[PDB]
Amino acid sequence: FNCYFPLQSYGFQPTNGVGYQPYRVVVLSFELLHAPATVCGPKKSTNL
Amino acid sequence: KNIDGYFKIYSKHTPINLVRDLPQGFSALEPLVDLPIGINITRFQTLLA
Repeated sequence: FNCYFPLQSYGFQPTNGVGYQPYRVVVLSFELLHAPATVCGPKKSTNL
Repeated sequence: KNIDGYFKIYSKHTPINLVRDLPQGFSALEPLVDLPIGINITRFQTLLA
C-alpha cells in the first residue's frame, strides 16, 4: 500500500491492437564539435 | 606532432653499427600515421622491456 514498483511490464501479445504492438525506435543524434570530423559522407565516385 | 588535434607520427628504420653515440648521417621520415583524435597532449613517456 502506497509503495508500488517503479517499473511495469509491457503486455505484448500478438492478438492486441496496433497501438499495443512493440515498436523499435532508433534516434541518430549527430554531434559536431571543434574536433576534426571522422564520420564523413561516402562521396560516390564516377568512371574515369 | 599535433596540428589542430591531429596526431601525426612519422618514422624510419635503418641498420647501423655503433654503440657509443648516434652515427652521423642523413635519413628521411615518410608519413606513416595520422590520427584525428583531438587530445591536448603536453607530456609523454616511454616504456622499455
